[PDB]
Amino acid sequence: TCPNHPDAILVEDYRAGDMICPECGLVVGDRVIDLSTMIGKGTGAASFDEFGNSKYQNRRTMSSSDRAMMNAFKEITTMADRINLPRNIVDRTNNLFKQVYEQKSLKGRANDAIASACLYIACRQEGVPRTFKEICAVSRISKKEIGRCFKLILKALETSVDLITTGDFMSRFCSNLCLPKQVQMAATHIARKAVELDLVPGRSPISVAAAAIYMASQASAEKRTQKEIGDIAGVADVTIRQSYRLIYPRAPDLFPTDFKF
Amino acid sequence: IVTVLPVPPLSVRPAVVMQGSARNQDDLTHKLADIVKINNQLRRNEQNGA
Amino acid sequence: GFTGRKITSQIFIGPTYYQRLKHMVDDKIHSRARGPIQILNRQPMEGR
RNA sequence: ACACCCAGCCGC
Ligand SMILES: [Zn+2]
Repeated sequence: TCPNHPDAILVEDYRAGDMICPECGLVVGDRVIDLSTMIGKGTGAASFDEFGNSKYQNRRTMSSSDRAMMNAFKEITTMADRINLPRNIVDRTNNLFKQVYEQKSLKGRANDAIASACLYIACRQEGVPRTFKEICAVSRISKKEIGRCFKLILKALETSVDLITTGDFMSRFCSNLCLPKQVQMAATHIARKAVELDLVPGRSPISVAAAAIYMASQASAEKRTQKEIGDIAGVADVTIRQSYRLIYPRAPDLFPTDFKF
Repeated sequence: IVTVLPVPPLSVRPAVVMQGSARNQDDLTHKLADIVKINNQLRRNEQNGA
Repeated sequence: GFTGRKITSQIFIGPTYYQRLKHMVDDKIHSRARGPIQILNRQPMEGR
């Protein structure tokens, strides 16, 4: 906006305090620059009525939709703190919840269902997915409702999510089972080889992941029982035996180069 | 006795920065929003008839 | 040290422990010439 | 890139 120089950008000098031209040094503009309330408790007793009650208190109207969003965010925070999620996933969950709530398509379902569905979406989109059963453990909602709500969120908000692979769950399962790094690497190699070689058509990745856990567990000094595997994975012991008896042939090929048998 | 409340201009109660997209307002702006809300509520409730 | 002459007052000299404090002068020197101003009143801002 | 609040510290 420099005179005598049409179409000239002005360098803003936050130290010298001016707006300055890189052809002639003129200055345009002499200097540079740079909803509610709460009513608390009364201090003096002069505000109290004959029955007390202080006569002056916060009405806290703040619309209905803002109240719904605030309760939903409280539910998201107290849900994600239980499995100890980092706050980036919480903020992404809040972003998805606000987009869904302003999309105005899922009024017919409990806000808590949309909340846990957005938690699942945000856990998926960071490359650290949780299982549906892990979300169901820290939520008051059945697996059917969260599945249907997840199906409606992906249909409505028009986004694509990456398909889960077995290797994402391996670190959480081994670490929560307190297994060392060699067990981690061996189990991940077993899971990825079993996926790629095609022993398991249409099997869920959670079952073969826990099967790889059982592989790496029943080959070293430390050993884990079927019940512990089902406790940490959520898959039933029958499903572990199904995956065991179907993965057991061609065992040395699935193992890595060295494991110290 | 006041019957009209003079709202101060944006120079008296300007908006401050933070990271940027906040554009936080002065405390006078927030209280005046509250004043306008309560005054509008009273003005409608005068003929709504509580 | 300048003229090489003896000082006719025998100076008390010796080792003594000294400490360098946090307050260096390059962290305190400060000057202004029509710099930035505040929003609320258009006075100069506070502090180095 | 702020604005309050708090703390610590400097000279007299
Ligand atoms: Zn110019």
